[PDB]
Amino acid sequence: MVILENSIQNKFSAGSYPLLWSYAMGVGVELENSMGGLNFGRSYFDPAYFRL
Amino acid sequence: ATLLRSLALFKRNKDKPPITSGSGGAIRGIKHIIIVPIPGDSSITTRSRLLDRLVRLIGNPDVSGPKLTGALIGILSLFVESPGQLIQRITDDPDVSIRLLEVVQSDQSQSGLTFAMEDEADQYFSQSRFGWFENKEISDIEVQDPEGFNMILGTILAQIWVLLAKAVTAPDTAADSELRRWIKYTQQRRVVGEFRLERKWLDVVRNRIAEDLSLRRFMVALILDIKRTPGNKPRIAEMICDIDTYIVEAGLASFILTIKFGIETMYPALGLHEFAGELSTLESLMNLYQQMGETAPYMVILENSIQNKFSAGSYPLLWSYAMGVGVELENSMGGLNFGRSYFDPAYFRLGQEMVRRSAGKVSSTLASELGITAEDARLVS
Amino acid sequence: ATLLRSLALFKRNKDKPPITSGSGGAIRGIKHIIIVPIPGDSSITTRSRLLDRLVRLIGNPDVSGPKLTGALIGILSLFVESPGQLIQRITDDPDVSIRLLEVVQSDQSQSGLTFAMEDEADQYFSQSRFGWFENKEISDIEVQDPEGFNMILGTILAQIWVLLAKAVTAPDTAADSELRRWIKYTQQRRVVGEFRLERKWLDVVRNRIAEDLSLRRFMVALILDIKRTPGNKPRIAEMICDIDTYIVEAGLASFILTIKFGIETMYPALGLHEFAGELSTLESLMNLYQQMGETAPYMVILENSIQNKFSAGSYPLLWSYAMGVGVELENSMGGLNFGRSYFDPAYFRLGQEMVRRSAGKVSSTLASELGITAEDARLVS
RNA sequence: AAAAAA
RNA sequence: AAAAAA
RNA sequence: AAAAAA
RNA sequence: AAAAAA
RNA sequence: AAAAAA
Repeated sequence: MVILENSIQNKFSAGSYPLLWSYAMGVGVELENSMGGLNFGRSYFDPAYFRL
Repeated sequence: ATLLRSLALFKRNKDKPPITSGSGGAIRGIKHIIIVPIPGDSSITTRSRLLDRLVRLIGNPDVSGPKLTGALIGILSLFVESPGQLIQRITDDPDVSIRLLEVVQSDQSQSGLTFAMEDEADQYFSQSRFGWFENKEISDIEVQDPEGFNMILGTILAQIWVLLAKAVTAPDTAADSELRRWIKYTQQRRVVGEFRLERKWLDVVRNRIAEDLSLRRFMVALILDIKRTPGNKPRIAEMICDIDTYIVEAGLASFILTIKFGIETMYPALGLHEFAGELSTLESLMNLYQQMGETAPYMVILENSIQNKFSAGSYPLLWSYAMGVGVELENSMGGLNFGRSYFDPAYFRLGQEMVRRSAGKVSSTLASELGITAEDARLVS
Repeated sequence: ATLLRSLALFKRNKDKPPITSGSGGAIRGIKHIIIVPIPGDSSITTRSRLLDRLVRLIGNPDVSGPKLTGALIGILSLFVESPGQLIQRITDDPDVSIRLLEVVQSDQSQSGLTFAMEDEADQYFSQSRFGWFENKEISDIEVQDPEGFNMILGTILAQIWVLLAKAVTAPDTAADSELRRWIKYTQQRRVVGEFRLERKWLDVVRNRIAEDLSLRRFMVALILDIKRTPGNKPRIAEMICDIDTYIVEAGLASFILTIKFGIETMYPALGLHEFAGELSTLESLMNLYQQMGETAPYMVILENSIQNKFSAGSYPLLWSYAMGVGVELENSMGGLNFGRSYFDPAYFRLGQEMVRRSAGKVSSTLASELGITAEDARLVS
């Protein structure tokens, strides 16, 4: 849906769940040596949750 | 016991919209004609030159009211083949009769377009006050290849459809935000980056969309027609149905938000009796929001009669509570203006403190779902 | 009876840190960009030449503030593969946005490095005032074998991480002490002995680490990331986690020391009522010291807000007592400066005399542990 | 804020 | 209302 | 929009 | 009526 | 009969 640029890849965007996204950003940095290379920088990032 | 069943039926018909049987043609608006220039032929050269003349048509101060309305409807439908059939499909408006004149290119005319009539045409289509693209190295956008037209058309329409998101709610505030969506479509390579219109051009459109109702009815009701297209859409429609997510509930953010933070978080300060009735008001508006159908999220773009019913004044305490919850839980909602005559700040700080007291305080209505022990709940605190 | 239980809960929430629920993006610092040059490629030749240019970059007077900050962060992360992923992992700072530019080697450049841009690069990287290695027979450290780089990198980093131990507490006094740690790593054959930097080079770094906070937050928070590495560390990380023992509680020596000599020695001059409340203040700060977590020993490197709470002014009598005990029991603590406006020398000499009176005076709270007789206690006296 | 710590 | 608190 | 995946 | 949302 | 309600 994001290769095709579908209209409802805005709906799976992390802005509708920005706290639970940041939490799962916080979990996945330690549990992957790969996800350390993931860029995740958005205007809704909420780093308080990320360190929780 | 039988009081509460009588109470529940009493509250749901109070919110229930009156069933619209109809007055049989009794109440009909006086119709004013709106001059909509639609390209005469399918060929790209005509579409391109009409898009060139309509873009600079809008910028000048001289253009009147419905001349600016028809020029906007003239370019909001250039992306389809046969734009004339698109307009008559959409206009269910009582206040507006669209008369739409075909426009063919010409050799002898000063503008280069005639009406299918050479001097009446340039009288329709025609230096600091003229609005144009913000880099003045570009004078004419007339192109020949159709994908060069289809990219220069979406570059214009993605700067007009983003205005509808914040035209009735925050015109003054809006210019900060539609540059973020412009970065979104430039980095997605949806739009061409050098063709950004002036803010002076967009302030003519934005103060037009805010002013008249007949343009907002057209712009909403074609989005609802873009959404219904079954297959993969054409690439302008798949962009207009991308901007619409910024227009869906554009102005119900005292109701969508309250539900998101008041109802859904389920802090223990909903078993207050002070809220026990304003949940039942708010459970009817949730049932009413699909009773209104698919035109429900646009009820404040369209200025519908029952966006007074989703106003926060009918539940002013449970609104203020969900204002108190949502200030801490969003770094975005700190920028939300919420100032009303029914604000009740006593409740707002009761809703602020429920976020702060239950910081590391894993619930009881979701711990049985997982199996959280007292060993595990202390680790979160 | 019920007064003392109310008193114990009153004192522990007075020391208890306020639970940080958060202001939802309300208080955000204005971010200044810091130019961090990170090597473009994994190959040793680039790492070596960038280390060569960043070492002499620091010495010159011309370098500004954050240019010196990014050059230090540029070499404090050269020991990892992919230094770019290390920086973004660590910087949780609100005041600083790290933009980090990759640096690749070149044939045509004057410095020998370009940015992945050949004149902007040497404008970034470029005689008595220049700081360098103290033996001027060495001009260029560029090496090719990677263990010759890994030894010349640890020789530089073991002279920068030792500065953090005594940068905020004793900058003037410090130069006497980091030569002792330099002897420690030279005799352990951790560092290369001939590559000792000037004191003039180190005074640029030490007066930088003392000045800005954003460099001390990076240096602490990567040490806390070095410490978490599960297996055997890389040999620079196992050296950075060797220097950190000199940084753990680097400035809480009015609290760590008081506990060591006041509380732990358990002389009979703790049953004074003059101390009976300042034990209860100090038993909360011991419980608070793991409530702060693993960032507790660095609370005065980081200039945390609650290193005022571990200050000796809240227990000024029991501090002075443990100053009196620790002067005789250490030939090292005679060099400790302890001069404050709350010193109370009456107590200090009461704590000096408890060491002197009970010289050969084996206790009663540890004699029952062993079974010391009056025959045996006279032999110690 | 201050010492010492292979 | 009063002091001291890197 | 971002990572990794015989 | 107000915020944010690849 | 009384208020408030984009």
